[PDB]
Amino acid sequence: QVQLQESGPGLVKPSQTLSLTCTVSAYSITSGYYWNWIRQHPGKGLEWIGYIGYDGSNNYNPSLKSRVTISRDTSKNQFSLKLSSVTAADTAVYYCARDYYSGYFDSWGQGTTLTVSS
Amino acid sequence: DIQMTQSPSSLSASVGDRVTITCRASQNVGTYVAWYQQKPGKVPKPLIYSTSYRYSGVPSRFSGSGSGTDFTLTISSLQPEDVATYFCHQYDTYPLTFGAGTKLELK
Amino acid sequence: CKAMHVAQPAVVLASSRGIASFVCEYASPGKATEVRVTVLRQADSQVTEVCAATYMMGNELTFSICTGTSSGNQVNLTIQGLRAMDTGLYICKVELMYPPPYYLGIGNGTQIYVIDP
Repeated sequence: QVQLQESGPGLVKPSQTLSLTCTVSAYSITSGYYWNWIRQHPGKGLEWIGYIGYDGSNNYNPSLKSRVTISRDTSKNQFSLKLSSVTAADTAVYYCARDYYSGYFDSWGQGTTLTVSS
Repeated sequence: DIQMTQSPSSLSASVGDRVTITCRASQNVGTYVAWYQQKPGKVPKPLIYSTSYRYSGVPSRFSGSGSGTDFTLTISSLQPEDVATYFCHQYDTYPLTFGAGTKLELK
Repeated sequence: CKAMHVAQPAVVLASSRGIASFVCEYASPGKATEVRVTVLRQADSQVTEVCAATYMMGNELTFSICTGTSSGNQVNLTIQGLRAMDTGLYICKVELMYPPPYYLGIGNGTQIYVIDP
């Protein structure tokens, strides 16, 4: 069993920096898997933001490479998202999901809902 | 990127029917395609991985088919619990791309 | 440690020469860097390694008895030089090493029947 729980603010004013933390329990990030962040727009499909691996390696979607930073806290078993210069297009439901290197998303968090509003 | 075109966008079906959801990859991805079940207001749950293998705990009525560029998810006997939204997904080439989604209506 | 599923045909006949080729497909968690594939002979209630190969990138699989290359989930295997004594249950064992973690898959067996002219 592996559990993931999203956490973050309800709303974010535009041009702020988005911050969510995915608290993973029952498995350690450093052992082995690739840990991903996923958002789902209202009325559209699922968008893959990027991952951070056990190795500290990062890969982000070329759409969102410059605006995204994914970092981890090894002691707390967390890996976090940082999305800057947000717009109304970033209003979405944000999921954190486990993965093997370019593989199926083995486990998902409950997903958190964030609204870009003024 | 690699585009995964999902058809139908949304369909209506009664319990007991056999429903097929298609997902056409713009480029060849082989057997590196998965299917996920997102229930209304719920978390996505993985159903099919490696294009033909059911995730641990998936009922036998779920079957994954497809080779090359065309992929199909099949429900042998539809049940009330299966009303959800289903997504396809590649894992052959980063960045990872999903399908647009297919929604199930009870007719 | 962690496990994955390996599928392979149950019964395969040889040719007159001794050609026994089959497909060994594994339910991969994802796309892997290092994959070690191994063929095992359960002929006499005993295990004997036959093939042994490993590749540390995409589909660059290059094996003595065994001629075969890998295509994603499916490894295309061929076994030469089969006598009637070579008849037995051949298990295709797939080990994906890197990236971590370790996934192991054991096939149920491919019973190869070989006769001689």
